[PDB]
Amino acid sequence: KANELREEKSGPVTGNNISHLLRDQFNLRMQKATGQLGQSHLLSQVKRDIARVKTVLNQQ
RNA sequence: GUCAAGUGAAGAAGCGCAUACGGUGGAUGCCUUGGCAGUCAGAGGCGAUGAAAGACGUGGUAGCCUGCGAAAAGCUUCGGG
Repeated sequence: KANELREEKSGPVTGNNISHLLRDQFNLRMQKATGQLGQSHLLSQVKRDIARVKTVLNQQ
């Protein structure tokens, strides 16, 4: 959520957090191109989660 | 059981008229998400903080409309339920 992320972590700590779920976005674009992705709810979920951490950085 | 003479109903290839059913065709009837003109109020401007108008892109699958713009049918906050 957003109330979790405003707990301070930092500029760097949340800046490390973005490079984590870009991996999880990458792996879900590889499995979809191949035959093995049933959880289609996961694919439209990390798009709405990268957007949160970019919001809490361009503002504070 | 005979000839001669007189007379002339049927028969329709196909058509005409009337009715009875159909086919084609989309009128009439009834109906409206759309318009049309007024009355009374607003508000009369938008743009170098990048406009009016668009191209391309965005959805778990596929074209087009409606929304948005690599943070892309959304993100954070207050308020109403």
